[PDB]
Amino acid sequence: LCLSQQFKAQGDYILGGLFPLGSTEEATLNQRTQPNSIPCNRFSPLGLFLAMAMKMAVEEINNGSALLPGLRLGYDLFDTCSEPVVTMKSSLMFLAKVGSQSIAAYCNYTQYQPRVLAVIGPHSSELALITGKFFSFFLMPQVSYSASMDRLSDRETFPSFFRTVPSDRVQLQAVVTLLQNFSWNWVAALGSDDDYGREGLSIFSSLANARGICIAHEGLVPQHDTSGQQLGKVLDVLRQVNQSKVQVVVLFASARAVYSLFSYSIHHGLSPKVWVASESWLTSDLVMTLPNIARVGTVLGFLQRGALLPEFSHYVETHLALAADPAFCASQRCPRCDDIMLQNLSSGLLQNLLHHQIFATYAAVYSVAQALHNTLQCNVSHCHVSEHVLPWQLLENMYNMSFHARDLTLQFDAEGNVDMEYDLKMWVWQSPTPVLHTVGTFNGTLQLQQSKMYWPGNQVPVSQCSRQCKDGQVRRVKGFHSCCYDCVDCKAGSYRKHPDDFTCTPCNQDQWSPEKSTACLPRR
Amino acid sequence: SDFYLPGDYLLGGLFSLHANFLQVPMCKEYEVKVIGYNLMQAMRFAVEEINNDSSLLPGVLLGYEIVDVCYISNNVQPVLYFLAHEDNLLPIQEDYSNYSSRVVAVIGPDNSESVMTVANFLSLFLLPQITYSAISDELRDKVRFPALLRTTPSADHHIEAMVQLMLHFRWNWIIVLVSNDTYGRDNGQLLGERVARRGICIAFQETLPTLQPNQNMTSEERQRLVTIVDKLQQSTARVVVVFSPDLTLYHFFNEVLRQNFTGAVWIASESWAIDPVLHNLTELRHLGTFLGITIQSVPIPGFSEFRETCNQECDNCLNATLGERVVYSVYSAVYAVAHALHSLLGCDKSTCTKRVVYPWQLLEEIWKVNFTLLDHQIFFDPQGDVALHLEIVQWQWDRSQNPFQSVASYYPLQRQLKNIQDISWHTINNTIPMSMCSKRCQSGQKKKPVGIHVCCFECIDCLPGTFLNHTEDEYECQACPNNEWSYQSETSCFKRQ
Repeated sequence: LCLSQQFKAQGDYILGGLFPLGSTEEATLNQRTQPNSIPCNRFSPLGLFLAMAMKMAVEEINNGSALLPGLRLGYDLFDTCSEPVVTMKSSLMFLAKVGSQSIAAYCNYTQYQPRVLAVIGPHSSELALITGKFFSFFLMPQVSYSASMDRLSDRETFPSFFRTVPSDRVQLQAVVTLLQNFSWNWVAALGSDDDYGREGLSIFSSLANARGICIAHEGLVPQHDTSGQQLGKVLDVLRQVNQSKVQVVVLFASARAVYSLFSYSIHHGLSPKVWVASESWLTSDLVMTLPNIARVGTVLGFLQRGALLPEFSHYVETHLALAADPAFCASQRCPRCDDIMLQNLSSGLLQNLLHHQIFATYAAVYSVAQALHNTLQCNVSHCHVSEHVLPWQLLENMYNMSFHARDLTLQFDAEGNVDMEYDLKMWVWQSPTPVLHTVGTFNGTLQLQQSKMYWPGNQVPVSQCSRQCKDGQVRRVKGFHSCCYDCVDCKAGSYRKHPDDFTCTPCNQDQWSPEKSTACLPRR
Repeated sequence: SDFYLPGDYLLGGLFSLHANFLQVPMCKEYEVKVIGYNLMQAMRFAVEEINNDSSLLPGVLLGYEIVDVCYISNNVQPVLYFLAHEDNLLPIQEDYSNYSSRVVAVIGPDNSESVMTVANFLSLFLLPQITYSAISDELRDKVRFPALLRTTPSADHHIEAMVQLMLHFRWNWIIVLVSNDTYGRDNGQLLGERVARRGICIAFQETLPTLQPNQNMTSEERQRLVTIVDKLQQSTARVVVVFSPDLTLYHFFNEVLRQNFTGAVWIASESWAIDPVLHNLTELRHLGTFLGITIQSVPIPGFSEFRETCNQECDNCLNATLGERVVYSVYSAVYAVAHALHSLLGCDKSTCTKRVVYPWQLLEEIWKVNFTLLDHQIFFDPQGDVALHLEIVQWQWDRSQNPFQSVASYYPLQRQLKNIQDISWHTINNTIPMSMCSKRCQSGQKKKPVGIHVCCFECIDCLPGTFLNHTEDEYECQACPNNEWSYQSETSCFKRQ
C-alpha cells in the first residue's frame, strides 16, 4: 500500500502531528557516539490508527461548514519513533519558517513564523514533557491525547500544553474517594519505578494523608526481569505486603511492572488481596494474559467515560482500500507502514475496548479547529480572512472556550485539562474469561451500585487501623508515616503509667494490678 | 560586556546570576544571586589562565559565550543561540556529523531539571556538556544523556556518606523529612533503598510544605508544621535527615523552636548543609547537633585577586558582591575541556595547528582526559562523574573560627568515610548520642520481633531445659540434650544425674 504518502495535506492552516508510527528493537538502545540518523526498524499499528483518527477529524471539519467556513485545513504528521532524538528533529521541523530548511535563534516568540498552527502532541508522557518544554518557548499550542502525568499541569513550565485526557490526579482522587467509602483506612501503596509510578505514588501519598487514609507501606516495583536484584526486590515487596497485614493494595504501575509482580506473586503463592488498578494496567495490553489471574484475589479500578466513534472502522478500511489502488495513487516517514494490508489491521484489534485514545485524538483536532474558529471571529459562511493567525494568538482563545466532540461538550480549564466522568470497573471471574463489569461511576462524586458488587463470598473485605486507643491501653505507632496506632492491653501485674506510647510498668511489689487497670492497687 | 571573549574556539557557559503568559519574563525582575557570579568568575579565571599557560594551548585562544539563566524559566533560547552558526541560523537535517556550532562545549546549568532540559536538546548534536552542581543520579544514564558529564559526585555518594556516618556512631533508628520537590522525594527514596541493605530502620518519613521565608503562612500550613513537629516529639528516634532546599526550613525550625524541641542530631543534605541564613539564626545552637554532608573545598591559588542580544548584560552583580566549595568544579570543567581540545588538535608545546573541530569528536576526547589539576587527579568515570572528595561539617557558633568545621572526609573511589574527628555533642558529658529502637538483650534472652521494622524486638528469657547460642541464633530457644538442663535464662547446658 502507498499508505505513508497520506500523512500530508495542503490547506490555509496546517496542524502538526506526533504519533507512535514506528519503533525499534531493544538492540538499538546503545549509547549514541556519532550524530547519525536513526533508521525506521519496526512498524506500529497504534500510531497508524491514531493518525487515521486525526485524518478523519480533519476530513469531517473540511466537509461540515460548522467550523472554519470557506477555509481548508491541512495536516502534517510525523513519527515520534518513541525516541527523543527523532521527536526533537520533528519538533524542530514544525517550527521552521515555511519553505526554509532552518530555524533562527531569535530571542522571543513574536519574531518566529512557524509552518504549523498547532501540534497534536505525542503519545507518551516522557516526550510530552520534553516537547512541551521545547514548544513553550515559542508558545506553540500543543494538545496531547494520551499524556496524563500531572507534572504537565504546571502553567509556569507548560504555558501552552493542553490535553483531552484527565491528569492522574483526578483518577487518584477517585481512588481515594473509593477507599474512603468502604472505610479502607489501612492500605499499601505500590507504584512502578518509572516516572509515571513515582509521580503517582507522590500524588496518592499526598491525597490520602489529607483524608486520614493510613498507608502501611509505600514502595516501587521495577519495570524489568533481568537481574537478581529485581527478583529480590519483588520478594521484599511481597514480604512488606504480607507483614503489614494489609488486605487492600493500591497499585499505580505500568502493565509490564504489574505483569512481573503478578507472575512472581503467583509463583510465590500470595494469598488473595484487593488490588485497586490504574488505567494503564486496567486496560491490560499485557496483564490479562496470565493463566492464573483469579488467584490474585480481586481487581477493581476506574476507567474513562468518553464517547465513541461508530464510523472509524469503516473509515480505516475504506482508506486502506484506497491506498491499495494504483488508479487512486495516480492522482519515507515510515517505510514499514507501506508493507501493511487490511488483514494486518483486522477489526478484531479495534473492537477490543483503543477507543479512549482514538476519541481523544479526534477531540484534540476539534479543539484546535474550534479555537481557530473563535480567533478568526467567524460568522456563518464568513471569516476574518484579511489576516493570518500566529500560534500565540490562538493560544489566547484556547483557554476560554468550549468545543463539541460527537455529542459531547468539552472545556480546557485554567491548567489545560479537560473534565470527564469515569466508570468503576470490576473484574468478574465467574465468566470463563476475565471481563470488565461496570459497578459504579465517578464525576467528582462517587456513585456505587453496591447491590451489584461481586465480592468473593457473602462479605465485603476490610482493612483498618486505630486512630485512637481506649483509656486502658498503651499506644504504638505504625505506618509509613506515624499516622495510626495498634493497641496493647496491659496484662495483670502491670499498669499504664502514662496515657501514651510508654510501655506498661511492672507492678509495685507491695501492690497488685488487674487487667487493663491504670494503677497499682493495695493487695491487703 | 565581559560576558564574551573572542577566540579560535569558544566555550558556552550557563549560570544563574539572578534569582500573563504573553509577557516575556526577564532576569532583571529578580534579585542578584552572588553564588552564580562567583561561578562565572571561576570560569573566566580558568579560561584566561589557560590562555596564559603556553604549555596547554600554544598559540590558540579560548573564547567564551556566557549567558544568564533564571533557573528553569529560560533554557531554550541560550541553547539555540549556542547551536546556530551562519547568520544566527540553525539548519535542520538528519546527520550533524559535519556541522560546526558557535561553541564547542557548554559549561551547563546548575539545577538538575535545567541540566536535563538542556541535555535533551544538545543530545541531538552530541555537543558535550559539563555540569558542576547537579547531583541527581538519573544523569548517569548515557543512553538517555549521551553528551553529559559532571565534575562532582552524585546523590549516590552523599547517601553513602550519610549511611556510613549513621553506622559509625551505631544509629539504628532515624527520621527522614523531605520536601515536596522532586529533589526531596528522589533523595528520600534513595536513602530508603540504601538503609535497608545496611541494617538501619527509618522510623517514619514525612513531607514538609512548600513555604517561603518572607511570605505569610496560612493556618492549615501552620497546623501541618505543628503536626510534623508533634510526630518528631512523640518518636523515640533522635537522628533526623532533612532533604529540603534551605529557603523552606526557616518556618520549620521556627516552629521546632516554638515547641521547645531539643536533643536531636540533624543531618543536612548539600542543599542546606552550609547555608549562612539558617546558620545565623542564633537559637539553632539549642536544638541539638547539626551535621552536614557537602563537597570538600579546594582553594584556587590566584582566584581571589582576580575576583576582587539578551541575558549578557547584568551590571548589578558587582555592587551586590561587594561559592568556595563549588568553584573547583567549574575550574576543573574548563580545564577538562581545554585538555580535551589540546588532545583533539594533535597539539604539542609551541606547535599547535588550528584544525576545524566538530563537537561530537571533542566529546569523544573529553571522555579520554586524565590529568592532575591543582594537586588532584580528575578523570571521568564511565558513568560520567569525576571523583571529588566529600566532607562532613559540624556547625559551630563560636565566631572566632569558621562557621562550618570539617569533622570527616569521604572518598568515593574507596567509597568509605575516613579521618573522623572529634564532634562536640549536645549531651551532658560530650558522650555520643544514641538512637536505637530497642535495647540490646541480656545473655540468654531471645528476641521477639515487634511490628514491621527489624530493629523492634522484645527480650524474653529462655525457659529451663532450653538455651540460646548467640553464635547460632537469637530469635528462638533450642532444647538441651536428653540428659542436660539449664538455669532458665542461660547460654549453656549442664549435666543431670
